[PDB]
Amino acid sequence: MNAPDRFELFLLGEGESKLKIDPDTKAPNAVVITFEKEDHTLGNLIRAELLNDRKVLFAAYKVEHPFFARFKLRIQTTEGYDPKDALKNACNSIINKLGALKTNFETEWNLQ
Amino acid sequence: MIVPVRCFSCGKVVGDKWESYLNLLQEDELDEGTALSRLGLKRYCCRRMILTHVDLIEKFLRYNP
Amino acid sequence: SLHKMSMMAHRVKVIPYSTFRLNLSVTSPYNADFDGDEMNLHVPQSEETRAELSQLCAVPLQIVSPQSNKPCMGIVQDTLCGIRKLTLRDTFIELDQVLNMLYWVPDWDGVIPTPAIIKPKPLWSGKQILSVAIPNGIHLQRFDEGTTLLSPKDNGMLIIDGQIIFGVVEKKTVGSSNGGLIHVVTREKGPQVCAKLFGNIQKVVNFWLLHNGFSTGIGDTIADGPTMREITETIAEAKKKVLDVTKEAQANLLTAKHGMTLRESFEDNVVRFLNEARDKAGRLAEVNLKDLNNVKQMVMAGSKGSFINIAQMSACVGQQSVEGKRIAFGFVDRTLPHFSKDDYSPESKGFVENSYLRGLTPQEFFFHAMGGREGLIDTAVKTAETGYIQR
Amino acid sequence: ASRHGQKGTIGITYRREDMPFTAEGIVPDLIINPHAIPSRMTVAHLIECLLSKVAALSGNEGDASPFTDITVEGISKLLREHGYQSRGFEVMYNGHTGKKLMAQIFFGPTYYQRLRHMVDDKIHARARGPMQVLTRQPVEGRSRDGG
Amino acid sequence: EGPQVKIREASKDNVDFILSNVDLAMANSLRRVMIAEIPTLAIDSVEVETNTTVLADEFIAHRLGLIPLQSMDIEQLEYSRDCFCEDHCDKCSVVLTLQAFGESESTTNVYSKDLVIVSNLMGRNIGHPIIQDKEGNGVLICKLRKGQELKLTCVAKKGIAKEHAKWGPAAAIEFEYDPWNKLKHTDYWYEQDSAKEWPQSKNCEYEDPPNEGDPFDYKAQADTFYMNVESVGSIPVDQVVVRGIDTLQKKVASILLALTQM
Amino acid sequence: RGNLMGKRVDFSARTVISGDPNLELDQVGVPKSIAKTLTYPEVVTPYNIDRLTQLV
Amino acid sequence: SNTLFDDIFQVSEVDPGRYNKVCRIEAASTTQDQCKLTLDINVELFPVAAQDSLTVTIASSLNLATRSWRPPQAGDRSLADDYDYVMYGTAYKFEEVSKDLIAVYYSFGGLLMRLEGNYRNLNNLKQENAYLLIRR
Amino acid sequence: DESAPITAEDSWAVISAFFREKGLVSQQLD
Amino acid sequence: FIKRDRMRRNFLRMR
Amino acid sequence: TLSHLRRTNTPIAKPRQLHNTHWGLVCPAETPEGQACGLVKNL
Amino acid sequence: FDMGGYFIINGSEKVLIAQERSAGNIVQVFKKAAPSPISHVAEIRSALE
Amino acid sequence: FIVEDDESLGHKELKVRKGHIAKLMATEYQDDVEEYTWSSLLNEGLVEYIDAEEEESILIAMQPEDLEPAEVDPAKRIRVSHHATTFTHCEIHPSMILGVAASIIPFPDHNQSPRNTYQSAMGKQAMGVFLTNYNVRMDTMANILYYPQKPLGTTRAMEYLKFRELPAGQNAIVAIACYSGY
Ligand SMILES: [Mg+2]
Ligand SMILES: [Zn+2]
Ligand SMILES: [Zn+2]
Repeated sequence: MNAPDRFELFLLGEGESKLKIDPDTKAPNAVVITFEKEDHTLGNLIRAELLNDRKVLFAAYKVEHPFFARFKLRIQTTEGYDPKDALKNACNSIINKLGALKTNFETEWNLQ
Repeated sequence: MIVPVRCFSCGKVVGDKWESYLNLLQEDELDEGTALSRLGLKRYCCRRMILTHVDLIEKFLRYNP
Repeated sequence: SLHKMSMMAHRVKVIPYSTFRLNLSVTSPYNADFDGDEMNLHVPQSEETRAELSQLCAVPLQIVSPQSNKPCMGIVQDTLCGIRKLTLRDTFIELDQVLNMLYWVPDWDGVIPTPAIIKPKPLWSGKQILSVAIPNGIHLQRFDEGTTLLSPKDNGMLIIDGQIIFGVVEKKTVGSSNGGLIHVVTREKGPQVCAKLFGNIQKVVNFWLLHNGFSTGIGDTIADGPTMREITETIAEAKKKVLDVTKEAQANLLTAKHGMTLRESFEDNVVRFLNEARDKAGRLAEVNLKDLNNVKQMVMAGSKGSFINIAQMSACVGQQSVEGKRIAFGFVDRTLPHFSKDDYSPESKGFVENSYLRGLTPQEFFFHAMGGREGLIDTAVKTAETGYIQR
Repeated sequence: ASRHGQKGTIGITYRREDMPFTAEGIVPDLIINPHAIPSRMTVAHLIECLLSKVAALSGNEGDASPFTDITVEGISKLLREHGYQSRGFEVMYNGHTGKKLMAQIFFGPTYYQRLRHMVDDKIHARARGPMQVLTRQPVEGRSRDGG
Repeated sequence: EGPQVKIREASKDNVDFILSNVDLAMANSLRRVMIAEIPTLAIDSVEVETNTTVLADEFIAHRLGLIPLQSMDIEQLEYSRDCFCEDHCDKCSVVLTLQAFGESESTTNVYSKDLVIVSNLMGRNIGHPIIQDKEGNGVLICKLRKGQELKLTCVAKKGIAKEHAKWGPAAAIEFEYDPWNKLKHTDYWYEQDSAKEWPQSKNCEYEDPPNEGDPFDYKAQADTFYMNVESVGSIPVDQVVVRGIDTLQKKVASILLALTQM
Repeated sequence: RGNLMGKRVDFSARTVISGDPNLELDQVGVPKSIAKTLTYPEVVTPYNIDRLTQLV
Repeated sequence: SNTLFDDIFQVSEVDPGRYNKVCRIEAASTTQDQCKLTLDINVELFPVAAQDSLTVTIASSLNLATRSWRPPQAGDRSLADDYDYVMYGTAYKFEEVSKDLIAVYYSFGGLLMRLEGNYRNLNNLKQENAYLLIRR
Repeated sequence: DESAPITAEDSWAVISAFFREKGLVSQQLD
Repeated sequence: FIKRDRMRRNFLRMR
Repeated sequence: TLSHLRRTNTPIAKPRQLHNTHWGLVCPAETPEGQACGLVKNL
Repeated sequence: FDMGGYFIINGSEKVLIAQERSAGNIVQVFKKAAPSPISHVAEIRSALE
Repeated sequence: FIVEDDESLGHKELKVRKGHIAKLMATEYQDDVEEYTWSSLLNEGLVEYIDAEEEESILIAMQPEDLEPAEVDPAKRIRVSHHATTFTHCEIHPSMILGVAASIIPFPDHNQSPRNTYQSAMGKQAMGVFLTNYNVRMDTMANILYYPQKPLGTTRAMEYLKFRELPAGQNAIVAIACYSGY
């Protein structure tokens, strides 16, 4: 009866932003970006990339409870390098890698 | 009753397999372990569908509406 | 609701679906387990009362109990089973995962600790990142037989400035035990902090545990063949001793202990030998079980089970008994129709040789059902009577 | 509940992508806590899981009859013949990170029974309901909306 | 450079391929996608005109929900909440209907093939109930005896698995890596020896033996992933790979946009 | 015994309990339905007035 | 920043008791007859055979709390390059046994080390976090 | 041959021939 | 190990 | 249903305890747990 | 599959739980363990068939 | 079963012999003449009824071919001997000492007894198809599970409870794991 509607797993809420960027006080140059309507599938993907970057000190994420689909992602970088910029870089990386994979795969598929 | 469609784990469609299954058992006398294989149920998540299934819709049909 | 602990304040978090959700540390004081159990909630309607609850009957205030003057709440179940595995020496955690673990500690400062191993590779030990959960300025030392400042067996426990030095966290440390970690944090840092502790320790251990994985299976209950034959004979000789006692007393050559009737002294001895046998068998099964046996892992952590369990799964079920005696004679001069009259052999009077893993012969099974019934009956009586004392 | 006297509620539900999964692609429909087994000392709940797993593969239902010659080793051998680990342990990967679990999970079919008790029939919450005519204290019972 | 893919087995129902030169996460991210977030067509609603059957009505509408449909072109069918009409139309939905009247004295069988598409499809390939049987019948919805009649209308809409599993395009997905234990992500439970007891995995053949005489390499990372994918048939398997990849790609893109607009 | 020393009362809710790891020790999850049923009579004052107004 | 202690030892005994990844090492000094070492190393990383000689060093800082550890970037000169196996820890106990024989105890994340010898030698070790360095 | 002793599995055939005759709830009916 | 129901085939092929 | 049909009752030597004579006559396993434990019996 | 074995009264299915009692006509002896002057009682409950 | 010493050959043996058995299954699989059945078995003095009173004076063997004849893998359970030469009667099958509820339990020998009791009680309240005709009948609170499944692990006795025709549950892939702590 009280089961929340299934579509709330993905459909964005009413006037509810996709991201939220909150600077964290405890450590300098570090910031936490809450995502809405996301889960591991997207979350773990980025964090791996964020760790490939030499210039990124700390990256981690957590889904604070399995009911709600959202998570927090925390980045920390060396000074003078905007964490948001870092996240942009990680995304541009992934999108590249995927597009490459698609090309390579369809290529391999035609040979069958 | 009546042939669960798809499958409670893997999601492979198990519905249509049912008729051909009974066909094989009645016609060819093949044992289940062979039948399910020839039907192409590789995993045992599927296999338990067909094998364990109990079909009561037959015993329901025999009542007059 | 027989404890003052059994009614406690709480701080509402509205969540969907149906059941009340609550952390598992609090499952013990309620004497609660989650299968079909229900819990009445009561909202105070007056600001005054609302205050009283927060300031008196709150859960963080209830951690220490006046009954046994120790913690009544402590790490339990999967969390406790995991935390042991986490604090082992063999455990190490790579960078990527150490980060996430740290970030699960809500109040963590933002300071990555220096990895316990550098070059080759960074590696954090388990104790190291667990210490993140523990608040600073805590000092604990506990020494056991075999414990030494090196502690080769990793017995005991030591913590300095909220850093685990050695010792493996388990029941006698993080559990409800008298001198436990919890018991100390409560006094040192105040209860309001001690509560926050549980949340930290759990969210970490639980996290690393879902990525480590844990389980159990029949392979855990199976003992290697040489052990099996060793158990077998170890019983057989016991039966042999019993048989000799039988022959002796049949020949009237036995002298009963004073104050004890002849047949009393006979039964007394026979049972003595038997329980000695079952025990000696169990010990063998334990010694055999290697360090990666899951059940053994659960017992060593102390989460569930105990020695006697592995005794009965891997080794022997032992003597079944009704009313503190061996199985009596329902039929004239025999326990079951399958035995000739006046047969006192422990097979006849209800010793159960086979372990649950091997299964029981029928006349064994029946006996074991009799014992079980005694266990259900008296339990119903004790419960019904004890409450009427409590009143 | 099982046929073995195991009874439990549902803790939570996950979807396919979030459950652990075997290399062969099977995902478990249900997961239970290891700590159930040792305390309760129900081995049959294990044995059945194994025996079933064989019956599943071979396509021949198993005989669980109480007193027979069927032995655990006998089953283990049969299972090994189908190429799975002979004790029923199986390598699983975590759902979230897609990484092998340092421990292997005892995994297989088992037969379960749903029970009458259902949360919807139980939950109720009262504030200012009707009062019994006699004592003018809240009525008894959920259907009567008592406190 | 980027990943490379080698297809070992390509059938109608299955693709098996080795994916390589990719961090673990990207892989797992993929299979999670294909299991969940790929769009698909499915029956989202039922209107039962007349049901004399023994099967409970919603029991039927359940089975109809599970019946795979042809999703090839689903890309261009909009979501329900996206289209501005009231309830449905030919833009956001496809209408199917079924008439079953038991004729013979012997038991009559309602098949998936008996659905018929009444709604204009604008010449796009969608909604045909898929028959992978050799005999050409398909899913068995319900049985009828003589006077028992079933007549109903189904409204098929677009959706994804996370909403309800009846949209899941992919059957079980075999994921594996490091068939030998070289990376040591797993320690083996055993009785006497682990090597003898633990079965040799088939994919082991495509990698080198462990070479027992060696010290442990701690630098290596997981790649060379073994993926077998199985489509329900509502999408051809190659499309399952491609589309899943694309969907994930659009998702990350959405992240990038959210950053862009701030 | 029945009607004085203890009694059946209002403002109470009963349901199954199940465990959650992600909750702090002292909390409890209370399902939305029950929440929407039970109620606490707070008093209007300058501080809460805006928040209450929104609730109404 | 500078070495607190150095020596070459030789392994007397290796114990893989109960543990797969950590062995306990009984090693004696090449030089001072009164200097002993008991230590627990990860073997899977840094394998060890008995009778092997081991260069051992402490060096309280690798420079040439309150400081967040960082992934070494690249081209960074950390010292530690010479030494094959590096650990980090703290002395949790100073035990005065006899005469000039002093023993210190360094916990490294739960891997234990007992260092012992002439009071002349070891005076540089007080309560601070120590790095442990080994090669060969 | 017909006069040979019987194996254990055989015994089930007897039990079948029992319930065919009696039925599960027969004592009530008789 | 399992329960034998193929006794219809066995008793038909023997009698 | 079936277990309910065969179910046998004893109106209120310790009767509740399972007795040796019950061998083969009365189920050792099936009993209700509660005040009526061991007083109810199954064939 | 219906097993019968019950009665229908007022459109509800009633069953008779087998009622139990001690045999009639059998001699029984029992000790009296208490101060009561009777050391042994011999009961017989007699009833026609 | 009625055991008889009287024999052409040596020791004691059950009166029932294979010939009778095949003569029964002829009846069963058939549906030739006179329908050899339980009544027949009882009239010919092969099988006998025994109460608790007469149970005093007799001696019973658990398995016919184990304990009748006069004379080992480690897995099998340990058994007693045949030394008693006087067996008057032999048990049909020991499993029959279980009631209906317990019969559904697989391998009840391997369970601690109270878990058999708790199962005996809980098994009564499970959902499952109670009667084929529910559709045509009216009563308060009927419960029917959509897709019943007959268990993979079965007890032979289930054949006579119709439990394969009216199953109460569903086989489900189950892993014993400590996973998310939930
Ligand atoms: Mg409970
Ligand atoms: Zn399947
Ligand atoms: Zn529209």
